[PDB]
Amino acid sequence: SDSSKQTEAECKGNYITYKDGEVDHPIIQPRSWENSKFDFDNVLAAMMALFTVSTFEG
Amino acid sequence: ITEQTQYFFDNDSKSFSGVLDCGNCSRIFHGEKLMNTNLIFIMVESKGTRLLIQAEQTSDGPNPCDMVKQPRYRKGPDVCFDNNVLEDYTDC
Amino acid sequence: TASGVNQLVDIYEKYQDLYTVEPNNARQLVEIAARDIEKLLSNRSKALVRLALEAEKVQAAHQWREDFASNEVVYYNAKDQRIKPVFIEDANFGRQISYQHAAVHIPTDIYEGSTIVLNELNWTSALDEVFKKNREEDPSLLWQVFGSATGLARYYPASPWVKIDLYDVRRRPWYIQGAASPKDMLILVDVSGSVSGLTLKLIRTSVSEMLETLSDDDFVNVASFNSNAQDVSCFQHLVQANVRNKKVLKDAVNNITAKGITDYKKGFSFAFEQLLNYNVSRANCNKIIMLFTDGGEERAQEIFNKYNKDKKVRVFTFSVGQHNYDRGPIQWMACENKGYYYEIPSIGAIRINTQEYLDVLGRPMVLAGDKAKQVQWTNVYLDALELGLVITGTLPVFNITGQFENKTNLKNQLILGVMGVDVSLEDIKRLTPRFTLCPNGYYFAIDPNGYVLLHPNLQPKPIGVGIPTINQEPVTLDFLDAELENDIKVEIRNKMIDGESGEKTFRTLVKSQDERYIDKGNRTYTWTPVNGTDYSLALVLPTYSFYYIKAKLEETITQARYSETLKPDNFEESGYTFIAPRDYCNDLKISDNNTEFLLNFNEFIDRKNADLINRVLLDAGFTNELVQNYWSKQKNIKGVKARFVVTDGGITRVYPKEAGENWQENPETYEDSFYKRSLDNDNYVFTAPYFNKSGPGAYESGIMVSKAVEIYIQGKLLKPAVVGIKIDVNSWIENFTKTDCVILDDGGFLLMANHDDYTNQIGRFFGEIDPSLMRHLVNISVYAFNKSYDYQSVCEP
Ligand SMILES: *[C@@H]1O[C@H](CO)[C@@H](O)[C@H](O)[C@H]1NC(C)=O
Ligand SMILES: *[C@@H]1O[C@H](CO)[C@@H](O)[C@H](O)[C@H]1NC(C)=O
Ligand SMILES: *[C@@H]1O[C@H](CO)[C@@H](O)[C@H](O)[C@H]1NC(C)=O
Ligand SMILES: *[C@@H]1O[C@H](CO)[C@@H](O)[C@H](O)[C@H]1NC(C)=O
Ligand SMILES: *[C@@H]1O[C@H](CO)[C@@H](O)[C@H](O)[C@H]1NC(C)=O
Repeated sequence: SDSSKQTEAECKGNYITYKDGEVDHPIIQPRSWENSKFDFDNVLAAMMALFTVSTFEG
Repeated sequence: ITEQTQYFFDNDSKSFSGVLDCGNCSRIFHGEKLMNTNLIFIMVESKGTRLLIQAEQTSDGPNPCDMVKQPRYRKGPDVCFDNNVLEDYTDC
Repeated sequence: TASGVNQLVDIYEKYQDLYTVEPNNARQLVEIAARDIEKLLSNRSKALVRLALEAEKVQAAHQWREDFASNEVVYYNAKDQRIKPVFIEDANFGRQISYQHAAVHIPTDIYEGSTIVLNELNWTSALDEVFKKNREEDPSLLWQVFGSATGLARYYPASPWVKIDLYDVRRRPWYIQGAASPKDMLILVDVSGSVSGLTLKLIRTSVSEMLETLSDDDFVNVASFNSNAQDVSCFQHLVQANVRNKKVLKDAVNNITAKGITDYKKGFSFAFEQLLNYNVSRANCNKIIMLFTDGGEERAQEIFNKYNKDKKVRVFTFSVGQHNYDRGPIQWMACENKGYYYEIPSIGAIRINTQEYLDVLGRPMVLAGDKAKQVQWTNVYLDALELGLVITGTLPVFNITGQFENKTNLKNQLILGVMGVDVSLEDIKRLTPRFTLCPNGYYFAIDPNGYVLLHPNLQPKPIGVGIPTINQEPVTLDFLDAELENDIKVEIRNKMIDGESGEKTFRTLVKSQDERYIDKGNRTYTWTPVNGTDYSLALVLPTYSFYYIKAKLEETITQARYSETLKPDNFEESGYTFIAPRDYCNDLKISDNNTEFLLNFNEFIDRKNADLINRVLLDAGFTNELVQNYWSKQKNIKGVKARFVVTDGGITRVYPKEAGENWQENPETYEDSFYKRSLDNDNYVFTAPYFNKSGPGAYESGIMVSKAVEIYIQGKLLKPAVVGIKIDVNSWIENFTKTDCVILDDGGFLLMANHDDYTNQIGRFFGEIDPSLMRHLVNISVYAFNKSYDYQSVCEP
């Protein structure tokens, strides 16, 4: 979720996100090591994602 | 940074007189200090401009672009550990 | 006749006994206070040294475990395997304390149980024993903190952390003071066309969050290059990064805009020229340049070979923003020089990156083994645990892994962090007992930079800068900006900084305690340095404050009638009686319920610092004698609305027992404006009440008068007490009428004007009533003025 933690191990606990980019007014949010909506983990998942690409949406 | 002000007696003289020239007009005053007391007695004429406000009001401090020209005296520390030969520059 | 000054003088004189007018030596007193403060700071330094050695030793043997699922580390997280604590509501800190386990404060954005935080917690778990040892070998030690360089903060008295927790130990003033030596920064903000947009916002925010990390003894400036190296500010050289100059630099940075063509050679040439401006009083060490840029393609080899030939400068470089330009030249620039390269993808990474250059800057001092283990005190600053004003001690703890094995090929050149202790200015304010002095005297100390410390006008709130705006910084008042500035006092300030010890006397101006009057007076200064540290304690005695009336008493019967003299039940026949809040051996302070404090005092005296109580009871007895002898007898004179007397100690007595219901003056006589002024001047002083106050006054209170009761006990001028009358306004208006006649005082306050409209608005500063008359009156060599500045004040806009 944070862009400055490039691994699962170092992506945990809360962090700070700023509303509309204003330097002031922080917002505390959790970190989640989530995959993309559509992933190429498996051949089935790859076929699924590449089918979404074939529809020109997402 | 407010800006306070105070007023106080300057001269030891007790009697003061003169004319006021607000505009196209004259006024009469005679100032007398009640001796042995922190008081001044004056007699201005009947009424007939820009207000003095002794009460502190908000403002900005001294123009820092000016005081930097002649900064106040300052004696900083004299250790400043730096410039060591046995240092590993292999971080980057 | 009403107050009876001579009556009080005779009362004092007839009892030649009960006195011992010891002289404030004004030099021995300063020396002993200096020695006591030095001893306190030495205690703190010793605690710091032992803690630092223990931390180094424990870190040396850690073995760097990596499997903490078993043998879990036990600690107490502050923002609450965690511990279940029990809190003792001790009054020393004003919050919850435990004294049996050291809290921890992991900043919000750090993960609780990473493989680095967990190791820090384990290996610091040994620090708890030494924390306890320190706090046990001497109480009254507030905080021991350990700001390890991983975000942690292991402070021993475990209290719940004081809403988004943005605290980050590596940014606090007391950490930077320890982690690195002073600096001479020069931020080369890259305002070229290639940064317009979000990246410019990141650059401005990053520059601001960096200037937030500069102390008051290390200089800075902000250049910017777009084929021409202008300066975003009005300075054109290094400017000490005060709390104020930082404001100008931040505003300049905020009001910047991209344009033009990038040209590193010109920008760096200008920058290196600015660092060779030796005749502007620079701080001669850590010559640093910190380029902010998106990306470049022209490594300015020629300029780095012309200047900086001997690697004198330390070039840091940030490739701020999310872009795709070459980052080769920037990395090479950071590498060739003894620098280091960072990256700021977007907000959130600013806070943890801009503070990292301290790790690099700490390399030389780490490589200097123990020449840097020197306790280095910071400047005053409001606590982070709502405790008050505290100055911190710092003592960096180094990384010794392989020491005495002599591998010397590791990351052994970085500090573990800074471990510091806090000293409450309320704890230096009791090593300088002000009570023996007259209400005009006081102590004060200054940093070598001149910033005050333990000064009466140092109010606990952040120093303001600039006008506010429509919608943590240290409290640094320059000694000249805390008092009236004239030619002579600047000499004294300069002579304190050098450490020269001497004495001076002169006639100067002193601002009244209520900021509405100024008075000429004599102030025999005094200044010595505290050899332990970089401070120069001072002491300002007027000419009449040399001797003080000490009280000795043994009968147990005279003090008896003095003790039941001021009982609240005797007000009707002895007049009202305040008592100032003064710290008896164990009595609880006032909760601004002066009646309840008086009752507590009654109980304590009934049961049984002794001089303070002795002398306050002595004053109570003398004031009772005066009031009963004269004020009681000649009750209710024609023009006397209220008879009041104030002494040292706090015995304020107002005869009617009803005016006391309308006695707005503070019980602590040392803070009562009229008292200090009345002491300073040599005649009756009139203090017009304020106008448009919420409470009553000026018709049901009557204007005030005062006249210090000068004494010749044995040939020495003493001014213990002040007496006055709240003259009823109406009767004295009649007296005035029986003689536009305006009665006026210094400060331009209308005590009267024959015109009936004016006297209704009595007490206003004349000047908003008939301006031109004053404007001309100032012009004829009467009613001069001084326009000083207050750096601690509240504004609505
Ligand atoms: C330190 O504090 C203790 C307890 O108040 C005191 O006795 C001692 O004189 C002080 N000085 C030292 C040892 O630094
Ligand atoms: C670290 O934890 C282990 C296992 O509990 C313990 O034996 C060791 O002494 C600890 N060291 C530190 C740094 O506290
Ligand atoms: C910004 O700086 C420019 C310099 O040309 C000046 O003209 C302008 O008044 C400044 N504006 C602000 C917002 O300070
Ligand atoms: C100290 O440095 C050693 C290597 O020199 C390293 O293993 C250890 O992690 C460091 N200690 C701390 C406090 O991280
Ligand atoms: C105060 O005003 C007096 C009289 O004009 C002047 O002599 C003096 O320098 C002023 N002092 C300050 C601190 O402004």
